[PDB]
Amino acid sequence: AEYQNIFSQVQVRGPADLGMTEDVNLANRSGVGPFSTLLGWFGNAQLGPIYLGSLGVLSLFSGLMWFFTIGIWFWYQAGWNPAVFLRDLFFFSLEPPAPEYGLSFAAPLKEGGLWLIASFFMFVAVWSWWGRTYLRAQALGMGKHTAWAFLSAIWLWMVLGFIRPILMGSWSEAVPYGIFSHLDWTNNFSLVHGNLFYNPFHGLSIAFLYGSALLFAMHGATILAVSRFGGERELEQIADRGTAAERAALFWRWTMGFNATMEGIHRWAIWMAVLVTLTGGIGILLSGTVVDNWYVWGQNHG
Amino acid sequence: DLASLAIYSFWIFLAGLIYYLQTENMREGYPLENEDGTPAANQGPFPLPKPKTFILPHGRGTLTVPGPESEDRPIALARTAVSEGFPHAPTGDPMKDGVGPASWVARRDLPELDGHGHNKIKPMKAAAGFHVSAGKNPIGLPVRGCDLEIAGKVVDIWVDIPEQMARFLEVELKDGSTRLLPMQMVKVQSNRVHVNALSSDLFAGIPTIKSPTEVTLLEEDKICGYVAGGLMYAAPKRKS
Amino acid sequence: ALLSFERKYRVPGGTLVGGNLFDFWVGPFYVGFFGVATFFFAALGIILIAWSAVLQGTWNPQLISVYPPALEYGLGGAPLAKGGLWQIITICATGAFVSWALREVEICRKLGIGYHIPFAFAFAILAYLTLVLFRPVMMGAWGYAFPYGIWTHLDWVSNTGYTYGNFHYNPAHMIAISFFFTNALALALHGALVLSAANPEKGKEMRTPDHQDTFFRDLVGYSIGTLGIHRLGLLLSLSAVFFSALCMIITGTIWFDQWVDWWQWWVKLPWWANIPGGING
Ligand code: BCL
Ligand code: BCL
Ligand code: BCL
Ligand SMILES: CC[C@H]1c2cc3[nH]c4c(c3C)C(=O)[C@H](C(=O)OC)c4c3nc(cc4[nH]c(cc(n2)[C@@H]1C)c(C(C)=O)c4C)[C@@H](C)[C@@H]3CCC(=O)OC/C=C(\C)CCC[C@@H](C)CCC[C@H](C)CCCC(C)C
Ligand SMILES: CC[C@H]1c2cc3[nH]c4c(c3C)C(=O)[C@H](C(=O)OC)c4c3nc(cc4[nH]c(cc(n2)[C@@H]1C)c(C(C)=O)c4C)[C@@H](C)[C@@H]3CCC(=O)OC/C=C(\C)CCC[C@H](C)CCC[C@H](C)CCCC(C)C
Ligand SMILES: COC(C)(C)C(=O)C/C=C(\C)CC/C=C(\C)CC/C=C(\C)CCCC/C(C)=C/CC[C@H](C)CC/C=C(\C)CCC=C(C)C
Ligand SMILES: CCCCCCCCCCCC[N+](C)(C)[O-]
Ligand SMILES: CCCCCCCCCCCC[N+](C)(C)[O-]
Ligand SMILES: [Fe+3]
Repeated sequence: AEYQNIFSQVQVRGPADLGMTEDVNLANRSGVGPFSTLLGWFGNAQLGPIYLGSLGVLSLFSGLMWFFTIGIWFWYQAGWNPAVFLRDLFFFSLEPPAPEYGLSFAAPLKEGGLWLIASFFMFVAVWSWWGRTYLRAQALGMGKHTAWAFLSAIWLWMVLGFIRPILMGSWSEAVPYGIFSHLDWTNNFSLVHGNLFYNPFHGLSIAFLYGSALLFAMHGATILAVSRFGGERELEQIADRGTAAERAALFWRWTMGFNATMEGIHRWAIWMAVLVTLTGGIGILLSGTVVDNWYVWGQNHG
Repeated sequence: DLASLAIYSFWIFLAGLIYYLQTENMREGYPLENEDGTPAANQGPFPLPKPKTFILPHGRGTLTVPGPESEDRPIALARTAVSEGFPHAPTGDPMKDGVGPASWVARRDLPELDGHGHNKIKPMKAAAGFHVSAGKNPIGLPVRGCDLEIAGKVVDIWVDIPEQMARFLEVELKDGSTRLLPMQMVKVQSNRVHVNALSSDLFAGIPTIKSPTEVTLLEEDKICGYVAGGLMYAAPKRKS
Repeated sequence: ALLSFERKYRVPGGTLVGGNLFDFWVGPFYVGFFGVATFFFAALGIILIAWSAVLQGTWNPQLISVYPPALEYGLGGAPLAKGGLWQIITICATGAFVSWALREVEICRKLGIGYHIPFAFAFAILAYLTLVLFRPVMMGAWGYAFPYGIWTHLDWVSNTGYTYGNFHYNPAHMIAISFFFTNALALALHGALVLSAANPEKGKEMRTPDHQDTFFRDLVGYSIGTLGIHRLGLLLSLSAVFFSALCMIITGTIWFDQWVDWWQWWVKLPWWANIPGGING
């Protein structure tokens, strides 16, 4: 058989690449890390360096604080027993304050306060990391696609644990930190709103999720199919169409009747994935604020 | 109600978005043509997008798309029917002529430069500090064609420096000249390198590069093109 | 009719079946023998679907629904109005799909590219076959399959799910979802990365792939690279769908109880099974 190019058949290494410099504060970048030959069989073998900076540290510190604040709670639940801790790891749960406290920041710690702390930590963690995606791009003079794409994701998360709990009048409507518990909450959230399968945003959202898989399958297999003509070198192909771009476009034109360009295909991409949580966010936001039951809504349309 | 509002709104958003998406992918190979090259009559509902201009690094100019399209090379094909929609048969050697699955595009005759302005791809001999870090080092292994005959020997690996990747094997032929072989079209074995697309007798036809320490976008295309085309056109020489 | 660079690619050959017979195009579309096959299967299937619609007495697409045979019929044939029609329609779909894949193969050859696309598609086809063929057989009636209707199919999903409790607890379902989510994440990034390089800040020069690699090491300390992310995508996708099949093929066959309950295995490991406190003690 023919070679498929899913895994490299020969690895080549050179001096650790410290990357482009542009307006980046080189003082903040780390030192190069080791090289995984493991990783090397799939993609790049070089680890690091990474850029630290102020926002990275804040993000990274709040990030751990969040995770740990949950962790101690799990331990307190486990009776500080490492055996129970392992047995019951997916059953533990840090739940929001009771509906009694409403949008109150005065819930006792064992009764919801600890959840607020953890969330506060996550909030700062996530937003700082957002600002990080933006700045990292600015400092290289790049488009801010990544930060805007990221914002979509942030939308759904914002809505789940912040905007919806606030518009409903209580934190109790938010998602608990826990493996099995956040699954249950999800399953239950649908039951209460009259089956999310009638939420047309939910349905839209699924279409874009399914689609993301469909597309990234299409794009990936295509680029591999024409990497025998240097397909993966998409920037230069955009700047100077190679046969790669041509065979790519034509295979698709001949199959289904229309086609992308190399820059084009990546717009299809960023929008198909970004629409998942965009539509998603909206479906959930209206759920319980404007629409109490999607089946009833489904019967009338109003 | 609000919900009804939102969803109706979205289906409208989505429609102009597809429209956008679609017109952006119309930046190349449009407008459409008839088999004779004259502009086709029905170009679909979508207008050509307004042109956009790319500023290429290292003072290599600009690119504006959509723009005037031209093959900028002869096509050795002849019609096989009297109506539209049928194949065009090569009028010579499709391989030698570069039509079919052997087609190449008239890319610029300059090499791809890395972020610093140095040639992206290099023979490893001239790439200070590069080495095969894993897998079988091909260098020195004979090269076998689909006809199971030896055609040459690997005498180097042309690496991609910024992505630290093996892109082509350089091969030494019986007359002492060398050719590049795309990495993606050869199977490196324990005692040989096997090339399924080309039979031993076609390796010489592989287009040559003008300078021994560089490849240009044009030469990459002519090579990849040629080797790929072997799959369909060397077929009579391939046995297994 | 042709893209400005299409003609030199439109050469004879690459057909799997039937030589030059169907080796031709119709507008942008490539026909090929399988071009014909899929058309025929697609024609037939849509017909039968309309025919089901008159027996149902509705032309409204939100209502139309073609159901499999009821469990009483097992894996035997059933009367048209009573499940036959779905069975043929299913045969026809399969015919369509497989044929569409083989045409992709034929186009692949004419263009001289790899077969990765036909390849990946076969995973979609295999997921569909899991739900209407492999699972029902193994379970023992066509009746376990999902019906062909816009909402009725969402209903099968919901009912089939809730049969084993909260389906969230199906462990291969957990894995399959992690890919779906991960893949979307990665498609989000990849797209965004290339665009931001090709469309930098106003008046600046096209960034480079070195810029792509740097932007990510700066961000998370690693970059899988331009060849990598494409290998990654193909993989996450194929995996999502692979695990999706798996979670269903096991459901109802080797596990018919509540999925949540299957986790009792973990919690009941003798080394901590009786230790008091926590959630389960
Ligand atoms: C695989 C998982 C489950 C399942 C769970 C769900 C859930 C959950 C949802 C859907 C949704 C949808 N499902 Mg389903 N669905 C299954 C199997 C199928 C089959 C199949 C033959 O196997 C198909 C064709 C569909 C098709 C569809 C669409 C009607 C809709 C949007 C999907 C999408 O965007 O995908 C991505 C693909 C693309 C963007 C490519 C283009 C796809 C177009 C839209 C295909 C439409 C075909 C349809 C109109 C019938 C044509 C058949 C005849 C030729 C006329 N499902 C199985 C049983 N399906 C969502 C919905 O909103 O519908 C109620 C939804 O919420
Ligand atoms: C019983 C369950 C209910 C149901 C209830 C819900 C609920 C409730 C919700 C969904 C949601 C979704 N559902 Mg539903 N859903 C059902 C059945 C289905 C079926 C099916 C039957 O086949 C499918 C395919 C889906 C599919 C989906 C997705 C399309 C959608 C979420 C998209 C997403 O990627 O968010 C994943 C992405 C995020 C959550 C974004 C978060 C990003 C943040 C910033 C990440 C930060 C990381 C953190 C800080 C930790 C750092 C990481 C560590 C360092 C490692 N549902 C049934 C009807 N579904 C969501 C939705 O949008 O609905 C409209 C939602 O809220
Ligand atoms: C109440 C519902 C239950 C539940 C019950 C089920 C059940 C039951 C099933 C799933 C399945 C799935 N679930 Mg679940 N699931 C729930 C909640 C979720 C949520 C969630 C957030 O809560 C998520 C993210 C998911 C996600 C998923 C996926 C892993 C998977 C669906 C995709 C798939 O299988 O592709 C597979 C892809 C295909 C079948 C598509 C095939 C397309 C074919 C080959 C071609 C189409 C051609 C078409 C006809 C073209 C038309 C012509 C026009 C020209 C376009 N589930 C809850 C707990 N879940 C399904 C699954 O795993 O299936 C195996 C499934 O059966
Ligand atoms: C558009 C929709 C999709 C999307 C897009 C998206 N997400 C994004 C982005 C984009 C475009 C980014 O740019 C941003 C990113 O930087 O990615 C590289 C991000 C991102 N999406 C993430 C996760 C994520 N996205 C998700 C979803 C999605 N993201 C959507 C499907 C999901 C889910 C639930 O499906 C998750 C879990 C992060 C990887 C990253 C945002 C990172 C962040 O905000 O960090 C804040 C805080 C920290 C620094 C916390 C660190 C704490 C950890 C140390 C604790 C855990 C330790 C653990 C035991 C370690 C071991 C792991 C082992 C595997 C080795
Ligand atoms: C494996 C990963 C994902 C994937 C990949 C994938 N899909 C693919 C490909 C690939 C690589 C293609 O090459 C091929 C394509 O050409 O894309 C443009 C395809 C494709 N995936 C499609 C759809 C699709 N893929 C899906 C899923 C996925 N595809 C995965 C998530 C889904 C869903 C539900 O998630 C859908 C709806 C098509 C757009 C296209 C294949 C087109 C095709 O087969 O044409 C032949 C058939 C016809 C013209 C119609 C036949 C009519 C039937 C005879 C009767 C109708 C019966 C049907 C069962 C009724 C169902 C009714 C519903 C309401 C339930
Ligand atoms: C090994 O043991 C130690 C102690 C060392 C450990 O560290 C182990 C730690 C683990 C056991 C930790 C385990 C952690 C998990 C199981 C976490 C799981 C988390 C999820 C499943 C989360 C799902 C969903 C979360 C959502 C949607 C959160 C949303 C958050 C927000 C939008 C934030 C909103 C902000 C709030 C309410 C406060 C705002 C206040 C202001 C003043 C602005
Ligand atoms: C990126 C463009 C592709 C978008 C796909 C649009 C078709 C999805 C159809 C979903 C059917 C939905 N709905 C609203 C009735 O639930
Ligand atoms: C949900 C995905 C739907 C894809 C949107 C359909 C776009 C069709 C574009 C046809 C272009 C016609 N043309 C110019 C190539 O002849
Ligand atoms: Fe790409």
